[PDB]
Formats: sequence, C-alpha cells, structure tokens
Amino acid sequence: KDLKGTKTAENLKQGFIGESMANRRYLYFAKRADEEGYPEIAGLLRSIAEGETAHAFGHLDFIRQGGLTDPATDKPIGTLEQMIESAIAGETYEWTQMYPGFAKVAREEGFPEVAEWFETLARAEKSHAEKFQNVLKQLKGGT
Amino acid sequence: KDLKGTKTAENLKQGFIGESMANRRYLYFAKRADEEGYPEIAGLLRSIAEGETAHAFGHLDFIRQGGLTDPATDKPIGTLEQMIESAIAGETYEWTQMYPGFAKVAREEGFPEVAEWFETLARAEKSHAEKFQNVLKQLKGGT
Amino acid sequence: KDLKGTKTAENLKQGFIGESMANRRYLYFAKRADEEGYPEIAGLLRSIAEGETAHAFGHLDFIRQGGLTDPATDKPIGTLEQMIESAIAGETYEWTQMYPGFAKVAREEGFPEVAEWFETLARAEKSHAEKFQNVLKQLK
Amino acid sequence: MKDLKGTKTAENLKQGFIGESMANRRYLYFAKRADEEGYPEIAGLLRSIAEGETAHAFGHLDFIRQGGLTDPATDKPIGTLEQMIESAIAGETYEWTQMYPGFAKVAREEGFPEVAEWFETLARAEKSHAEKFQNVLKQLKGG
Amino acid sequence: KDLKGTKTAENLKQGFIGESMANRRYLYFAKRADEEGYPEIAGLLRSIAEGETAHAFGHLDFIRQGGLTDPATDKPIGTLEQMIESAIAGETYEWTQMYPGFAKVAREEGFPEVAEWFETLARAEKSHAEKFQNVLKQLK
Amino acid sequence: MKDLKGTKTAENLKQGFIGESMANRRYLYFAKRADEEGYPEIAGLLRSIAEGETAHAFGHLDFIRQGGLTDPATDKPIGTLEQMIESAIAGETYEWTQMYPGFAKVAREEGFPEVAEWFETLARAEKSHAEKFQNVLKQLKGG
Ligand SMILES: [Cl-]
Ligand SMILES: [Cl-]
Ligand SMILES: [Cl-]
Ligand SMILES: [Cl-]
Ligand SMILES: [Cl-]
Ligand SMILES: [Cl-]
Ligand SMILES: [Fe+3]
Ligand SMILES: [Fe+3]
Ligand SMILES: [Fe+3]
Ligand SMILES: [Fe+3]
Ligand SMILES: [Fe+3]
Ligand SMILES: [Fe+3]
Ligand SMILES: [Fe+3]
Ligand SMILES: [Fe+3]
Ligand SMILES: [Fe+3]
Ligand SMILES: [Fe+3]
Ligand SMILES: [Fe+3]
Ligand SMILES: [Fe+3]
Repeated sequence: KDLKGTKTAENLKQGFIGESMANRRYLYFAKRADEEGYPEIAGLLRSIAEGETAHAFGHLDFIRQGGLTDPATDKPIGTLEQMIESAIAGETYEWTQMYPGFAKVAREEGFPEVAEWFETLARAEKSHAEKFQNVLKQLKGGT
Repeated sequence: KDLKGTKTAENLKQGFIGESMANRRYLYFAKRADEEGYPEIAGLLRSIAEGETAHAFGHLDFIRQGGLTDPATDKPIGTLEQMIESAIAGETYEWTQMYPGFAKVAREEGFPEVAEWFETLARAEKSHAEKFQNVLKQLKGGT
Repeated sequence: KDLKGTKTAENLKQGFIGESMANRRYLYFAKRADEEGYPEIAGLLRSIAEGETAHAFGHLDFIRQGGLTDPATDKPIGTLEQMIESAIAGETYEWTQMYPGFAKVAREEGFPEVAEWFETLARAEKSHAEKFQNVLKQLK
Repeated sequence: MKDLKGTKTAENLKQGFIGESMANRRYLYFAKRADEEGYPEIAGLLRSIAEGETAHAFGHLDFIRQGGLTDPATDKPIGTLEQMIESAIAGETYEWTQMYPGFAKVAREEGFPEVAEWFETLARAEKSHAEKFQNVLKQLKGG
Repeated sequence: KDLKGTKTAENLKQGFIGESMANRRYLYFAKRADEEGYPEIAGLLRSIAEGETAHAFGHLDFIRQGGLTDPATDKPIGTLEQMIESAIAGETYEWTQMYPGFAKVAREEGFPEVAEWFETLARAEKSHAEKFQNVLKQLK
Repeated sequence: MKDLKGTKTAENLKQGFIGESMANRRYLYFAKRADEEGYPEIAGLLRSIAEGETAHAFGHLDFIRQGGLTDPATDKPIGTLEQMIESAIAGETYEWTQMYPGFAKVAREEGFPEVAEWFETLARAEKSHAEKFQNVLKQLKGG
C-alpha cells in the first residue's frame, strides 16, 4: 500500500522530529554531567543518544523507501543529489525567511542579545547554502 | 524582560526543532555519500552538522538562562536533576502513549512492518526510562 | 630481527585480519543494541572495539618493524608516501578487477541486488583512487 | 532473494567484508602518520575515506545476515542481538584458548620473544573480553 | 639512554604542556567557526588538533621510555596500575588543595562567579578521585 | 565583572587551563593501555572523565575571554574568530622557528639523537600548520 496521505506518514514525520530533539537534548545534558564530575551519568546519556540516532535514521529509511519527503523541507531524499537539494532548500528558508523574521520579532519585543544570535545564525545558514550549491554543481558534472 | 509568553520564546523552540533535524539529516545524507565514494561531500556534511550542533545548543542556552522549559517535554532544565527528570518524562510519553498509538494506527492502515518498528521503539524507550530512573535515585542520594 | 619466511610473519597477518574484522563486527552489533534499548551492551561493544583497534595497530607496528609488507596489498608501508601508494594499489585492484568480477558472478548465480551493490562499490573505489592520486604531489 | 548458502557470491561477500575491514584499519593507521608529520588534509581524506569503507563493510554484513549466512569471523549466526553476543563470545574464546597462545609458542620457538609477549598480552585481553560478553549474555537471557 | 637531570628531560615536559594546550585551544576555536558558518575552517582546526594529539602522545612515549615521571603529578606511569595511581594523585591534589585555594583567592580579589566555578570543579575532581579509587581493585 | 588583568585569579585561570589540558591528554593516553590489556570498563571511565576535563578547560577559556585576558599559550587575544586564527599562527611560528629547533640542537648535544629527530619532525609539522592557518586567515579577511 502507498504511505502517501496516511496517518502513518505523519507519524513517521513526528517520530523523526522527537528522535532528533532527544539526541540533541541528551548530548547537551551530558555536558552538565561532565562539568559537575558525573562520568557514569554522562556516559549513559551519550550511549542512549546513540539509540536515538538509530531510531531517527530508521524513521528516515521508512520515509525514503516509501517515497515520502524530508520532514524538514517537504523535498524528496531518494538520491544523493536530491539529499543535497533538500539541504539547500532548508538553508535557504532559514537565512531568507526564518532567522531574519525571528531577529526582527526579538528586537521588537526587547531582546537584542537574542536578535544578535538569530542574525549570526542567518549569516551562518547563508554560508552553508553557498557551500552546498558548490557541491551540487560538481555532482551535476561541473567545476 | 521576561521571555515567558513571548513570540521570541516560541521562536527559540522552533529554532531548536529545526537545528535538531538538520544535524540528523546531514549525518544520514553523509552515509549515502560514504557508500558511493564521495569523501569530500561526506566531510562537508559532517562539518556543517557540527555547526548545527552549535546552533541547537545555543538555542537551549537562551531557553535555560531565560527560565523557559525544554522544547520536547515542557519541563524545566536548569539543574542536572531537572535534566534527568525531563529525559524520564519524554521516554515515558513515548512508550506509554506515542509509539503504541502509532503502532495501532499503522496496523489499522495496513503497514505491519512499520507497526513492528514502532513496537520495537516503544520497548526501547521503556528501557531508557528505567535506566534514567535508576540514575535519578542515585542523584537524590540512594542506592 | 627479520620476520621474512617465518610462521610468525604469517601469524601477524592473520592476527591483523581477525582484529580488523572484530572491530567492524562489534560496531555493527552495537547498532542493534542501540535500536533495541540496550545502552550498557552497546557501550561495552564500543569500548571492547577500541581494544581491537589497539590490537590491530600493534600487529601493523610489528609487520612494519620486521620489514614485512601491507597485509592487504603486499606493498611496503614504511613512509607516508609508501602508505598512500599502498592505498592507491588496493583501490585500483578493487575498481579495475575485484568488484566488477564479484558483480559478474552475482549476476551469473541469480543475485541481481547483490550484483548492483558490487557495482556501486566498484564505482566508489574508483573515486577513492582518484582522490588519493591527487594528493601524491604533496609527498613529492 | 535466492538462498546464498554454498554459492561463490557467499564467498565473495565474506572476502569483501575482510578487505573492507582491513581498509578502514589501514587508513586510520596511515592517518596517524600524516597527523605527526603535518599533513592535515591527507589525514582528513584518509579518515573520510575510512567512513566509506565502514559503510561498505556494514553493507556486506547486511546481505550476509539477510541471506541467512554466518558471521565471516566465527561461522556463527548473527540474526538476533543474543546471536551477535554468542558470536563475539565464540571469537574471543577461539583467540585466547587456541589462536594467540599457539602464535606465542611459535614466536618464542622462532626467536621473537617481544612478539611472543605481545601475543600473550592479547590472549589475556581476549580472555577478559570473553568473560565480559558472557556476563552480558546472562543479563540478556534473564530479562 | 637515561634522561634524568638533562635539559632534554625538561624540554619533553614543556613540549607535552604546549601540545596539550594546542589541542584544547584548536577544538575551542573550532566551535566559534561552527556557529559562524565556516565548516572548512572548523574542519582544518579539528584535523590539525589530531596532529597535536600525536605530538603529545609521542612526548609521553619518550618520557616513559627514558624513566621520567608524569609531567602533571611527578609519579611514575610505566604500568596501567601506575597510570591509575597518577590519575588519583592529581585528582586528590586538585580537590583537597588546588581548586579550593583558587576559589579562596577569587573571593578575596572580588570575582564571585569565578570563585563558584572553582568550587564546582573542586567537587567534580573529588568525584573523579572516587571513581578511580573504585577501579584499583581490578589492577590487584 | 571586575577586570581580571594583573590579578592572582588571572594566573590561576591560566594554570587551571594547563592542568585541565594535560589531564585530558593523560587520560586518553592511559585509556589506550587499558584497551590493549583488556580493561574496557577502565578505558571507558578514562574516556568519560576526559570529557569532564574538556568541559573544565573550555570553562576556564570562557572566563579568560570574557574578562579580556589573552590566550594562555601565546599571550595573544582570542575574542574573535580572526584573533583565534592569529593566535594559532603565533604559536605554530614560535614552535617551528624557536622552540623545536632549539630542543633538537640540545638533544643532539646531550646524546639523544632519536629525540632530536622527533623534535625535527615536529618543527616541520608546525611549519606546515602555520602555512595552512595563514591561508585560512587570507580567506577570512578577503570575505
Ligand atoms: Cl557518575
Ligand atoms: Cl567527494
Ligand atoms: Cl543495557
Ligand atoms: Cl596535507
Ligand atoms: Cl569555511
Ligand atoms: Cl575494566
Ligand atoms: Fe528514541
Ligand atoms: Fe545550516
Ligand atoms: Fe543551523
Ligand atoms: Fe529513548
Ligand atoms: Fe583483539
Ligand atoms: Fe576504497
Ligand atoms: Fe570499500
Ligand atoms: Fe577481543
Ligand atoms: Fe604540535
Ligand atoms: Fe578530574
Ligand atoms: Fe578537571
Ligand atoms: Fe601545530
């Protein structure tokens, strides 16, 4: 049966989002355990984080094998070239819309240190977009 | 000013979600570059993934320093103990509600291989919850 | 002392093969532990794998010190330039002969998906050979 | 798929796995020489190509397992986690009870006492690994 | 040949300090490159850092082979048991004397947040000392 | 905060950084001995405690930078990415033009020719590092 347009397609997407966050959160928590001298706690958080990597990648396998799109971009991710095109689309959204819009709202609401951070991130994602565009030109057979 | 109840609080949350997904996606794409013999593409994806780690952790710093909750659980993450309690709450949600509910829907919709995966993940998150509960008992001064 | 023609020369080569396989096997097994929710088991597999890295590298130390060749390629691996030349030799054998031959036999025996995997790898090792060839100019 | 047992393709998957396993170890060993001598581009290329050879080795193991073939190193099944630990125990046991003590005896007879001492250190290490894996297996079977 | 009392003994110790600092510095700098969107710069910092690891480890090889002590603790580091005893010695000096003394001076000079950081580290190194003490029984 | 320049606390942050830097290197070196001998629990403890000493070193650098102090290794500022690369160039330059060639001359005079050859290999490596960092700095300033 086709996964397109099913509740299961949406559930694979939401599963991916949650697993992605769990890995990031557990590695961030491990640095607090590190500073305070809890190596066994830090090691458990890092080992469980590898479990959450495996879960995230398995969600993406069912997504890709089912012909579903990338949770982050709604672009196909069947081939390497499509994977780089998904990277470019996400970076482009972040520097041309998401982070400048967040920075404007942070300045309006009275949070200039947060706005400066969002402005730093917009410049970073613009750089990432350009580096991925240069890879895509080489994959397609150019300089 | 207090970040609680602001558009900027919500934007930090959404920024964290996107950065988490970007790191997972780029490491997954790097394994396709690896198999096909593109070490420079794989290396770029892994180096840009470190950038997305830095971005995710900086969002969590502004969240924690502002007294906002964990994007994944809506629990506080100021202290190590609160961080482990956030881990336990997320694992508990996944094995007692999220993954069993996804498995039931996958079976109803005619996707038994996806349901078996969700059932495997529910058993994994139950194990993770128990391991974190054992750490929390030790942090609080017990065996 | 010179290891040429001894049983110990062959035993170091077989030791290197087994230690290389053990690291790869234990990291593969760790991913199964990861998905199923066994973080202590996965962490032990990963720490024991570091032991098998140390074992493999020490066999290569004795091979090089005893004037023996690279177990994979039968080329000398004394200097960094020699090491990159051994890498190029192995990659060239794999893309020009080994993987295409594996793919032909897999097609003949009725394993079409395994044949396509061998063809993907033949293309990959050609790419690896190119990248190594383009750094030789740094080593003279 | 057809059964792989007894075919030349079965033998080729095993030899492929051996060569890929050696390539990763060789390239990481070479990278440490490039590190000490001041060639960071070459070192990073060796490390990225080594990730390629990991992907290749793991893909060979995927086909081996999916076609009901045994572990190239031990001739034991590797379908379940318990079977994977039993294969680790069988390999460690062969190494400390037969392979390394036999190698050490021959090294001493042939006039290589420092190589014999190395093989004796390795036999003690694999004995220790075997005991640690046997303790894990007991925990797995006990729930 | 015995390095005791030579200028080369002291030079190996200063080499080890500088190489240790260089690895930490370059990985810290890499995180700034990461946040700002410079993946080529971050990757070069990380690869050069691997070079400084190889340099530090080779200085420790010559220190141990020449019968010298651990640069950090002045304890021998020949055997694994000695290595864990050196770790315990350093951790014990840091929690019983060094970090509490740093915290007292920081309070005296008017740096309250830096004092609290030194106190967090004194507690951390006490924990490290305990964990190492509890593995000694494995080494006899 | 008060200015840190010229205080004992400034000197203590520098010595703290030196000790933390050595602890990480020492513990990773010890872990390789535990690896070869068959002590994976001890090896993993050394590796996890080493992550603790990374967190400690980086926190010392945070206070150093935030209080306008210079890099402990070079006495150069490390506030911006460009300053961080200039500090890397100054340290590499000192090492290949003064420190390692002087060490090599003394080793040869004192009868340690293999130690002298090592110091000469290191001088060539740091020369190579200095050139690679100078190329990065040129790219940074040029946009
Ligand atoms: Cl702990
Ligand atoms: Cl490439
Ligand atoms: Cl477990
Ligand atoms: Cl290079
Ligand atoms: Cl860059
Ligand atoms: Cl152990
Ligand atoms: Fe999970
Ligand atoms: Fe990005
Ligand atoms: Fe980002
Ligand atoms: Fe979990
Ligand atoms: Fe081994
Ligand atoms: Fe290759
Ligand atoms: Fe390969
Ligand atoms: Fe073993
Ligand atoms: Fe160095
Ligand atoms: Fe410590
Ligand atoms: Fe410390
Ligand atoms: Fe350097």
